[PDB]
Amino acid sequence: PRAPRTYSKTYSTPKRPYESSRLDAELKLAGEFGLKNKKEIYRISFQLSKIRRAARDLLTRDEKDPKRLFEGNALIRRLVRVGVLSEDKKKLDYVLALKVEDFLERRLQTQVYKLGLAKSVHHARVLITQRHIAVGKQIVNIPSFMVRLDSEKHIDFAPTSPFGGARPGRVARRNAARKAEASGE
Amino acid sequence: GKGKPRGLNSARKLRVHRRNNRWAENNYKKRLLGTAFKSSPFGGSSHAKGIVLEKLGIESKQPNSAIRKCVRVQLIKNGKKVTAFVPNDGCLNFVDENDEVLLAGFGRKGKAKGDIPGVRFKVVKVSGVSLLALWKEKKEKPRS
Amino acid sequence: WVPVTKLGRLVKAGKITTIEEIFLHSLPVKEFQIIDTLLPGLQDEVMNIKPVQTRFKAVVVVGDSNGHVGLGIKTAKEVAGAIRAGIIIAKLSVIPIRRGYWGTNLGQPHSLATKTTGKCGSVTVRLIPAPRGSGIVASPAVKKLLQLAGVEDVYTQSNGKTRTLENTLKAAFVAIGNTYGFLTPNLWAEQPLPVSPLDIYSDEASA
RNA sequence: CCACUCGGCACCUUACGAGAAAUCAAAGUCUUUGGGUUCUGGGGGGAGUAUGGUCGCAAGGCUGAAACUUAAAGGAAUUGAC
RNA sequence: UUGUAUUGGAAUGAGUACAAUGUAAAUACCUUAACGAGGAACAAUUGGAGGGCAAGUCUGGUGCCAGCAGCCGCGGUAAUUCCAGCUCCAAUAGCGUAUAUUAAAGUUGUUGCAGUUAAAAAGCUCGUAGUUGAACUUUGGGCCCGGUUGGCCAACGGGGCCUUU
Repeated sequence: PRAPRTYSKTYSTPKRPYESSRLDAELKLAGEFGLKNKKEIYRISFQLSKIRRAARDLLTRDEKDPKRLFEGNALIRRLVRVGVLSEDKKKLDYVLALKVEDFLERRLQTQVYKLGLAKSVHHARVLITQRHIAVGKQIVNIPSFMVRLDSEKHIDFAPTSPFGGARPGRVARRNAARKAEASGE
Repeated sequence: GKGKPRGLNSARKLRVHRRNNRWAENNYKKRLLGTAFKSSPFGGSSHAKGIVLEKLGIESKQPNSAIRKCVRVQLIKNGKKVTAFVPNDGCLNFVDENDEVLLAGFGRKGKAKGDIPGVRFKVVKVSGVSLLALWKEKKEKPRS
Repeated sequence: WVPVTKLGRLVKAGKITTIEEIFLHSLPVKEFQIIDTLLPGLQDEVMNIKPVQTRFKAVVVVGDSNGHVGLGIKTAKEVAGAIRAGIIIAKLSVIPIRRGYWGTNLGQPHSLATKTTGKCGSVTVRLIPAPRGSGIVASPAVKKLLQLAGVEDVYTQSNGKTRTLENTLKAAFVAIGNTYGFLTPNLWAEQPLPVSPLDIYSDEASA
């Protein structure tokens, strides 16, 4: 038969289910950033767990070990590109100090709110899913898209929507017609 | 010290010693002897199906006081005879003799649960419909 | 206040200004107002209350998240009374903690300097230094004590009947106190021995 | 009789220590975990029962289960009802 | 600038569809003319609310019975645990149950357990296999070359020769 398609799971569940202090801290994040699930938080802490594991391993190697230089620099290069790590903190020991809020800050949903365009994180999410926002030329309709530092200059309304310059939408058009029909008595 | 050999060439005695002592672990011994095939009514499966012979009430253990509702069942694949509990009160009206029922374990890995002496299993489905759906009035049961 | 002990008089007069002097000379502390003025940021947490035959037993931890912690246990006939008196006992027991680095010494200590153990009853608690961003890996009761001390990263292991709550807290409290007992090579240098403040200000302290 | 020394059955004093405690010159030198080596245990019953083997004139000895059943059984030390 | 309730325009795909694209021919995805929200009926579930373990001194019923309950337990009118109604909690296009197995388990222990009184040192001694077994033989001192790193010089590595070799 054809070779197998590979796949993997992308989140992990906390091990104590009803810890009151954890439950409160999670709900504050969901309200601040407009998430719908706890799963959306578990996804980010799962990613950060793998990043720390990799860095923590390399730090046991000798300095000037060729592997530590090659893979260490790649890891840092990659986190700076998305703006999770500040260009001042460009050192492997600062990678261990990252926290969940640093990743949430870079989602398309929150960027579209900091720039204007939207007047709340809840208003922002609806605009993205309804195909009004473009990044460069491409329409993007996924809220969790991570905005690279070069892309921020190019977020704007899509050319094929109202707000962006096209014809009015279906409901606006219906109303104008019915009024004209009554006025065109 | 510590009463076990430490020497660098003593590996044979260490592993032989561990093998002898694992037979005191309760669940280890069950696997290696194959107890679940030779005995116990479900021959190692999680569920089994049977025919209802007769309807019973079981007096609860003291200090509790209740007459709890049970049935005698004969398993189709073995012919072994078993007693099962029927959950959810009035649900006993849904079962009658020569009905066919699906049984599950009562959660305690072969021990009896709570007040009920000697009852290890509970009814899940009767005549192909689930008791939970009947109790909540979501489906109907045909007679036969 | 009107201090009654010799040390209290020097503190109220403003001759002694940091608690590090008191630890350095290993002086006894008898008046809780002394801690209350040298260490104002201290805050308290109540760990347990249970009724006993009726009386109430309360377990209280106090600290500031910057290197000082204390523990106290009191039984009293009223819930508010037990907490009140529990805080007084905890303030008197304050001790310092030594904290350090898991690896290279960039930018302020964040973990313990060495492995340490403590024992009380059957229970034993062991603390191990951890790399940055691990957090405190401990059960909820022990986790709170380590937070108020101001530790950021530490692993723990334990043995014995940990379900007896007060034996567990006492064992952990012993373990963090031992951090200053362990001699390490950067402490090998030789120092002149200071003069005690009770000598220098002897006439301020009397009468 | 006095001083010293090797070996032995005990005693008194001492706790860096150990322990759940009673207590301990080892029951110490163990989360700061490694001097060498032999045997035994893994919740309580069923049960030192059944079955096979082997030793004995016999009484019996040595080796030695499972089905099933149950939420405790057990150690040390405090206070003190009618 | 933040809550609680009378009122107004905007935005959109679920779905349907001319067409083109796709394909061996098709279906579907991606694209698109027309149509397609006001209880937006275009109505989110599955388990719980004594403790372990987030969340009710609420209100009606019932009679140790029907029932609940992994465990401790609740119930004999005065039910924080049964049954129903309100309200609240948790995960959420998913949630619950049974059986096996991994972690928790330093309850199988090489790392790393225990054997006076809690389970456990064999009546005693000899003895084969097995495991284990005291100290000692070229050490030190000179002279060149010498690579790497750090700020000529210092540290760390390395080669050659002499000294009875």
